[PDB]
Amino acid sequence: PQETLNGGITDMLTELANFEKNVSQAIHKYNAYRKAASVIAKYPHKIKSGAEAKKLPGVGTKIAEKIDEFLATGKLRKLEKIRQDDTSSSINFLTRVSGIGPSAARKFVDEGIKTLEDLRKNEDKLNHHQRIGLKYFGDFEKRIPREEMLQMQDIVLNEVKKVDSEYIATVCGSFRRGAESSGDMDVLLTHPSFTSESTKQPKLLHQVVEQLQKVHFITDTLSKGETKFMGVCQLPSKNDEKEYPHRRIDIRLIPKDQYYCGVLYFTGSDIFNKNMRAHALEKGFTINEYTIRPLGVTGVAGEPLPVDSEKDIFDYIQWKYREPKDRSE
DNA sequence: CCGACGTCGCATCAGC
DNA sequence: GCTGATGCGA
DNA sequence: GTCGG
Ligand code: NA
Ligand code: NA
Ligand code: NA
Ligand code: NA
Repeated sequence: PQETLNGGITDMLTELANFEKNVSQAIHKYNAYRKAASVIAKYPHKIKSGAEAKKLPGVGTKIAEKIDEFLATGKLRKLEKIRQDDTSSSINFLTRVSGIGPSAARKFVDEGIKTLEDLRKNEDKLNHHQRIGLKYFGDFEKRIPREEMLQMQDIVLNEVKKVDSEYIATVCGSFRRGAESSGDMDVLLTHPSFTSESTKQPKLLHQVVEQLQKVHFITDTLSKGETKFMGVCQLPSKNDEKEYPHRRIDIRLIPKDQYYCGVLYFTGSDIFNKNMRAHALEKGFTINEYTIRPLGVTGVAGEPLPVDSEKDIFDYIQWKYREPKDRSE
């Protein structure tokens, strides 16, 4: 449907969502509003009343009431008021900086730090992650065209294979499903020498991050441990041409025996994962991001089943293998 | 009425 | 110093 | 805020 159908309603619900999360610190209310906005965004009809909307799963009495108010006046008194509140609007805004959550944002606003400029003047009060979030505030809010993602992938697959031709790397997320743009790059990494019961050699991930920094693809590090890296990268600039914006990239090292459950999971979509998990249970299986296990007649999960491919997972549950392209739900 | 609402790796805080 | 809790992002 | 046991 077109954003013009119920875009006013969905934007309203989404704005309310942020304030719940970033200001009132009510994560479940944040998710209730998003769920409502999502179900409405998918509704192929221009909503005429709150009652009509209440029929959708996730829209209850209160949101129905807010929709009625929005339809009759074109606005919502509570949202209008919070939008004008200097304190709340500032807290909400600061959370847009990666590394600054509801707590840090509240803390900053409390002591008078309300804008990016203010943050700029108070470096010593920002942890490492927050400094990077500030530094690339704008770049991080830009999406990544599929063409750039392909170029990013070329570099990641090439450097990884260069470190050890036995590594197996897979760029997941919506990009793997074929999306035209991405918000970041999610790379799942594995190596035959690493299994659930094998040595976790604290350098399989390090060696890959290192090479990527060596060829100057990775430019900054937000966090990095033995199994997960979260950083920033940037495609090499075309000589005599505008430089590419910095991008967020995460790299996860996963045991080989859990690699494919990981790829399926991190490929999504979220709606698809929910359905697949459902089908799995009714078929006597429990599927999480790590493994797939058989459920006994009493409900006791047995040992994880061997998975050597995504298809293996689909087979266990008697489901035809579906391309990432068709995993929208 | 009233609890659930995905979980977990990493960085950093809070307490001992 | 070490252990557990919290913040944060995904 | 919404759902549901
Ligand atoms: Na409803
Ligand atoms: Na943030
Ligand atoms: Na944010
Ligand atoms: Na080799």
